[PDB]
Amino acid sequence: TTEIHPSCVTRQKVIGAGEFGEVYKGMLKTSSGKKEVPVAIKTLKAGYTEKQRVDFLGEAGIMGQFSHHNIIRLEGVISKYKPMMIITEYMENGALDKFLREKDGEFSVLQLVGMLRGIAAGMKYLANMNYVHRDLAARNILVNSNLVCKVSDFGLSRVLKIPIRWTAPEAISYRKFTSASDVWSFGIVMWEVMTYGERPYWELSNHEVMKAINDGFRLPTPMDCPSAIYQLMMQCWQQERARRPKFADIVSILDKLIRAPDSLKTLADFDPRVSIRLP
Ligand SMILES: Nc1ncnc2c1ncn2[C@@H]1O[C@H](COP(=O)(O)OP(=O)(O)OP(O)(O)=S)[C@@H](O)[C@H]1O
Repeated sequence: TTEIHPSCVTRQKVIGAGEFGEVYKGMLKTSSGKKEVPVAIKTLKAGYTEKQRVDFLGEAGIMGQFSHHNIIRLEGVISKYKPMMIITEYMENGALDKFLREKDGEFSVLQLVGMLRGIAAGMKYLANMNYVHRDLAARNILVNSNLVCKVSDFGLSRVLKIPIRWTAPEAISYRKFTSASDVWSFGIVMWEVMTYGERPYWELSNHEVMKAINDGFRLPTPMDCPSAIYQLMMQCWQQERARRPKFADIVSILDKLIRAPDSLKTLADFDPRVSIRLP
């Protein structure tokens, strides 16, 4: 990571809150003053514990190892001065789940699939770098003004509480977190994207979600969802982890679909939950 001097960072506005309250949008002066880039700034408030510092700076240490279009860029950190700060590229549309919920129905199928391809490319890179994310969910994807989606929030990532309904069965039960359990999570992210940010499994409790999954039941198809896309998410949810696609398979399949876009016009049947009978 690069150590940034506080004189090079301005905080302009509050853009969201998180674990280490809070997150600002600001500007970062770079290249000895010739360049100026918009940034997000996460701060660690005074009184933090040793664990909190290890987790806070560890996230930046992980992010700083990566250089990929679909992974949030770390500009640098302020650790020599307080409060400590992690400074990342600014993503104008924030978290993907909240963004889609505010854009319900407004994107095309091709656009949604392109977002998933970007996420998959970032995850393929991450897994190939020998990391497991463990917390892959649309809330942890960020979106810029150009609709590019980037993996973020590496607080739980590791080199080789987590929300149950994004987590593969073997990671829930045995704490066996691998790229294959991340593939399960990616399948849930596919469902989140295609539904414009619906809550996986709706009103089911965590125990009810585990009951359904272990009985072989899976999330139903989203409305207006290409058959190939639903088939792919179903494969990500294979009980046996060795049967799930690898991230390289996911990227390749999504690429083939995007480049032959009539392939996305064959839709999976949306199951009529509600019978409305008219003439
Ligand atoms: N680079 C960014 N660009 C724009 N907004 C960001 C950026 N980073 C974080 N945020 C905002 O800050 C929110 C908090 O997410 P993060 O701080 O990345 O995760 P976190 O610190 O683990 O907090 P939680 O508890 O997961 S929301 C994000 O959901 C966005 O609302």
